[PDB]
Amino acid sequence: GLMQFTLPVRLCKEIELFHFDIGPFENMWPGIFVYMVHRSCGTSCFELEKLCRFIMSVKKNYRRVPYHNWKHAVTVAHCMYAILQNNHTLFTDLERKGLLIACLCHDLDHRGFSNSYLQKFDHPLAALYSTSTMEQHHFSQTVSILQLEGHNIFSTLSSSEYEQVLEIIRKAIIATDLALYFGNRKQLEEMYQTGSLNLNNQSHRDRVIGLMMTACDLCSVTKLWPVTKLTANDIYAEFWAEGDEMKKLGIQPIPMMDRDKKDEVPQGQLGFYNAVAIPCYTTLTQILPPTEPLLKACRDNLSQWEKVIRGEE
Ligand SMILES: CNC(=O)c1c(NC(=O)c2nc(C3CC3)cnc2Nc2cncnc2)cnn1C
Ligand SMILES: [Mg+2]
Ligand SMILES: [Zn+2]
Repeated sequence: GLMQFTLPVRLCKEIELFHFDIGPFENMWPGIFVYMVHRSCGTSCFELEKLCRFIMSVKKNYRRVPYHNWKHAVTVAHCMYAILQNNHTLFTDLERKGLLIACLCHDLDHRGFSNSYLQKFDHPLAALYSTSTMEQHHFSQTVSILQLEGHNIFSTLSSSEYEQVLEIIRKAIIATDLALYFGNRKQLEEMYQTGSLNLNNQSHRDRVIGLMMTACDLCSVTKLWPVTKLTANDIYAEFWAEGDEMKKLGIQPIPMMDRDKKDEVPQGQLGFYNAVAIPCYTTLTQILPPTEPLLKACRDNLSQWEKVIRGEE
């Protein structure tokens, strides 16, 4: 009960900032996650024994892939932590509990391949889940781990609070399917501009939580340039492997995944910042003004890619 997690001074201060990098020491990430749960939720939200067992089972079910790995899970949870801490009063106790767990669990058992590749491969998961294939798998894995003996971190919730939190986590994880982001943000854009956005409307909160999940999921584009640039290598290592696997199915991959077109990466990043990231953090900043630092950091990284193209690096 009286057992706080404490971090070294530098981490204690920087963990509160959106651009925090969780570092190369894997063994500190569980403690960093528990620290965030304690400050974001309370020291009572979860039985520490059960939370610790949950965290270590989640870690075990992330794979050793260059990007969609345990570090990504904790990184995406930290962004959600920073959003929740900068928007104290806007979110329920249930939402703060569910969303940190949703972020930790959102890419469970990722293999480093897109929904498109699963469908073209004719992977069994693509027969079981026609849309948001990996994301329905991720929620399935989350429920599976929650049901391991000693792993139900929600057992102290009432029956209806339990159903509500699993529904928050399900929508949160499904929302990380980028195919759904485009229409979700368009709808949120319309609602904010015509002034119909209403956070007491459950269907509207769902949409806002969805955008928060896209924003946390993409948060590697909101780090200091050296972090963003090195993470970009990790995600391209997965894209190129998928492109290799497309060529093995006798399909020319999209240029994003073709390692023969590495020269086109800088312009491909511009498209991605302009088509996805900048729009995502702009709408998020309009709805949740204290998330502006994510938009500023994202614009800084776009500018750095423009500099790469102009040969200045
Ligand atoms: C829809 N367009 C695209 O997905 C797209 C690209 N996607 C990315 O670069 C990228 N995608 C994602 C999730 C959607 C999988 C996450 N992070 C990404 N980039 C990144 C950069 N630096 C650090 N961390 C991450 C590139 N070119 N294209 C046409
Ligand atoms: Mg995912
Ligand atoms: Zn992710």
